[PDB]
Amino acid sequence: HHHHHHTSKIEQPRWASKDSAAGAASTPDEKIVLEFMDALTSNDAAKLIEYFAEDTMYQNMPLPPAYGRDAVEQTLAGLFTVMSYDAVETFHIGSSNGLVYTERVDVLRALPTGKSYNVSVLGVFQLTEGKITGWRDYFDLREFEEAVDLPLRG
Amino acid sequence: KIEQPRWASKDSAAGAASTPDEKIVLEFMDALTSNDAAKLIEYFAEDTMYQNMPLPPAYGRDAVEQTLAGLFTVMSYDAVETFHIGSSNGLVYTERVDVLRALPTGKSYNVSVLGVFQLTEGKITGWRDYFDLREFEEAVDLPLRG
Ligand SMILES: [K+]
Ligand SMILES: [K+]
Ligand code: NI
Ligand code: NI
Repeated sequence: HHHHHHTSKIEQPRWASKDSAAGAASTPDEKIVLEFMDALTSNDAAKLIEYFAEDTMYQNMPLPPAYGRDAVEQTLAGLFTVMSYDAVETFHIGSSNGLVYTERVDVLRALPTGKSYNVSVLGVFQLTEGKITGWRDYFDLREFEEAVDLPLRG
Repeated sequence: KIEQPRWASKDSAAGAASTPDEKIVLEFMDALTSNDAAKLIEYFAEDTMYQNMPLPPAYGRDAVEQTLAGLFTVMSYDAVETFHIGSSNGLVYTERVDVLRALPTGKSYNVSVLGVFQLTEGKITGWRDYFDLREFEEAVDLPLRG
């Protein structure tokens, strides 16, 4: 057992829009996506899986994809077994052609080591009838694994 | 050739540029395969930035050009397929696959990338690409982060 290490503060990047509504939901899809982002810090796969359609998918791109609502919940619950969201900060959100995009920072804690890290993420959300039919998050896995001593690949 | 993943939107418009910022970004994408930092830097505003996120950022057009030239000394783009392009509030986003070849080993690899571009008056004031560096390094045997 390891004590909970220091949760680093979420800083506003130089390149982040200063006060514009680049961070605000402009469409109903974007508002859903922003609400999903708020739901992440609950660390509850039950709460999260309700946003998804049956025909959906989910992939953290350095890790294997999950296709289908059933595989998505297995993957979400799986990650919540070793990892926990402490904060999600969304700098830029936008949408075209049925896709939402979020440039954000995820503050994660690795349960087994007690350590914490701020992951720079760009993610894309596919919506249909108000439901998430795809979610892909792009980020560097090695820098996260090494910062919190939690290798996830394989 | 690059195969299209099953998760790609089947909306016929999601790959095409919809606004003029997006057309610029798509043309810049096409220009990446020139592997020419001095040519690529033309799309950038004076007050700009650039960061492949697993690597350090480059602030200012001059750093941006030198960072592109440094990368172009060990790798080259062979192809860039953009699956999705979208835009809001002056930022443009691209879900794409970059086929990158490592010059010291000759091996290539298909990198899954989601990029964001900030554009003012058709000038790139920001470019950030998100992707996993280690699987690329391992595939082509070219370390870039220690
Ligand atoms: K917005
Ligand atoms: K489009
Ligand atoms: Ni131990
Ligand atoms: Ni300890």
